[PDB]
Amino acid sequence: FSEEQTAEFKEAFQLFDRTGDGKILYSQCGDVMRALGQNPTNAEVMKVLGNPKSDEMNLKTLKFEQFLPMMQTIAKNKDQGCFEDYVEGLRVFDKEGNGTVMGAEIRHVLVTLGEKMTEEEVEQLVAGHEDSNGCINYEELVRMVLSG
Amino acid sequence: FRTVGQLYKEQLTKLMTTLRNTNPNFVRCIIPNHEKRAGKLDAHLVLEQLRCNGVLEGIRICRQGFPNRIVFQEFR
Amino acid sequence: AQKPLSDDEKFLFVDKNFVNNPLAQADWSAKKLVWVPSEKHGFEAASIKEEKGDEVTVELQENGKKVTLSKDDIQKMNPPKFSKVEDMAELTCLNEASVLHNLRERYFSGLIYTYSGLFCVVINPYKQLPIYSEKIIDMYKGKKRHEMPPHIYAIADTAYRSMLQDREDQSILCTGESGAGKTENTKKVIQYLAVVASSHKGKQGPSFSYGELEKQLLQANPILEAFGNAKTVKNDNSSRFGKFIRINFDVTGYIVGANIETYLLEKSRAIRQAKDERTFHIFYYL
Amino acid sequence: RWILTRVNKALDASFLGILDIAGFEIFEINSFEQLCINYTNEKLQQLFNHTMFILEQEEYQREGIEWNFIDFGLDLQPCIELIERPTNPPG
Amino acid sequence: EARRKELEEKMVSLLQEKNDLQLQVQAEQDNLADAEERCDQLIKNKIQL
Amino acid sequence: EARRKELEEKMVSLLQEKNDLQLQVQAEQDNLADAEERCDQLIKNKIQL
Repeated sequence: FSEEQTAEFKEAFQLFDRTGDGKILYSQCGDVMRALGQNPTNAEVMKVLGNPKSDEMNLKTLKFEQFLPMMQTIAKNKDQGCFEDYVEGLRVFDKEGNGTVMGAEIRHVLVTLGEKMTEEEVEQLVAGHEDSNGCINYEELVRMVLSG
Repeated sequence: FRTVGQLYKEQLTKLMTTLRNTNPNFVRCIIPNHEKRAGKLDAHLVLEQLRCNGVLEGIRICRQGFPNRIVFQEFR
Repeated sequence: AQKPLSDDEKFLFVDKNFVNNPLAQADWSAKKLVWVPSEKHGFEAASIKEEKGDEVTVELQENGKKVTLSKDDIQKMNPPKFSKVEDMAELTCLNEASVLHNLRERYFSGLIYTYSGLFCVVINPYKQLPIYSEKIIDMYKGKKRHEMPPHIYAIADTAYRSMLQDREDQSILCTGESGAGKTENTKKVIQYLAVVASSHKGKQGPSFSYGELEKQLLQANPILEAFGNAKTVKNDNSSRFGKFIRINFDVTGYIVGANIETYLLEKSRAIRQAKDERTFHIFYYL
Repeated sequence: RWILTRVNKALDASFLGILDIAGFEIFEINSFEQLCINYTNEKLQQLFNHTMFILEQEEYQREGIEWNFIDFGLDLQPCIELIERPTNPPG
Repeated sequence: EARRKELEEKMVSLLQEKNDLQLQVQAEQDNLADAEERCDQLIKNKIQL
Repeated sequence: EARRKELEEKMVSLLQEKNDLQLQVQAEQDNLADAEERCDQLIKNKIQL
């Protein structure tokens, strides 16, 4: 990364502290990273954190040359998707095959699959991209997730 | 005046037609003893109800058959 | 086969982890082992000694009793390999000796509701079965039926999931005779959705914060069981009204409605109950 | 009749119907009360038979899931039509 | 905002009642026909009687 | 404030629709009144016959 954007990252680190000495909680790693032009899966991060459970996930600490290498060690990346991948991967609620997507079910997948979203996380991604019957045009729901 | 039982039919059809609009789930309840009791089974008493409730045959349908349902197009 | 079970799980799923041994597999050499009629055991294993076609001098491998018995009596044996399984399916010899064998022993193994497919053959214990708790809710909570197994609950989350996917409405219907726990397996469907389908107020044994209406879903029934429930010679908490129940789910899927409907109040007793019977509970309470 | 409707008054797209039958009541003195009980009870074996066999296959057939229809000689409707049916020879 | 978002949902509740009303329409037209066939019978049996 | 009123007009529609069904219900129970009556009449009629 250039020193420029890394300075912005130095701040996005610096802000997020606890005892006042260059110390970020493991928890915050992916989220800060996400804002920093990245969407690293919890599974991706968990690899480069060393499999904590909720306890030491909440308790263990990062510092900047643990954070910034992690950022990088995901950032140069492998599979990360595009429109064509995500129209199929968001035709993912087509109910008959309809070019529009299932309202409750888009919420449920988000609770029910891998990286279990809260109710909160589910509703926010979905809401108001359905119609009266609760059909979501995914062809657009795709671009919404893929840019913003 | 119009009877209890015929008004009961004017409700029976409200019980039991809704039931043929509704997909069933079953609770196939046997009695282990005719003595009210906790824990008491009888070896012939259950065996009777294994025939009366139709178990041999009730097997040869849903033994082949599915507990879980959940919509496939969503599942794809 | 699967994750082995707790005290509560043990009553949810059968003890799926069955085992294997050389002796019963060496003994196979006695291929003339057949099951034979009995009052005391239902059936026991004996062996064909001399085949008269329609008779055989069969001999018990218990008492050693030579009993010349007919081919049509002698019910070809089933090895322990299929023992007391999760469904009433997997027994190779679908036979009298063995269908019996899988349900007789299944209630008695604690495991009342028996998957015979979807429909679960239930034998009313008249007991506080441990399989109703917020362990058995928050584990059963909207959950995947691998770990959510043969139970009035199990079918009730099959119902709760499918309905909302398929949009075909759902009924849960108990069967069988007096005091066979229709009365309860109902109030379990009630105990299921009360913290299953409903909205987590933010968010063990029975101790937990139920939702507002979902609390009332439980509390609906003890009101009715004061005003309509009466001892009999058979059941001391008998229901002196029979009823239909309904759990109306919304668009997104939570419990909106709970519709219990009465047909026949067995009012006749309210004056004069027979020997060893009680009227409606509330009287005695008041 | 007052009470159960004040109960439902507080309790009430899909629904889940459940059936607590004051049920299969073979006492000695079985009056009318006990008959029409053992009637819906009779119907309810015939609901299993009409469901896990037929309508469970017809929930399978509302779908077209691979289902071979299997019937077993368990239709009870004559014992119901005996208790139920108004005209022709009455029930 | 607040009226709008709500009108939407209450209509789905009127849809719950909507099906059930046709279910009763189905039933009352059954009951009627039950009664007509019974009356049709009693009229024609009156004649024969 | 105008989008809301479009949905309000639409509500009243579904309310009317609930009402043609609930009117047909009220047609069919009175249809059935004359029906039930006729039978119980032709039953008394039959008893004498």
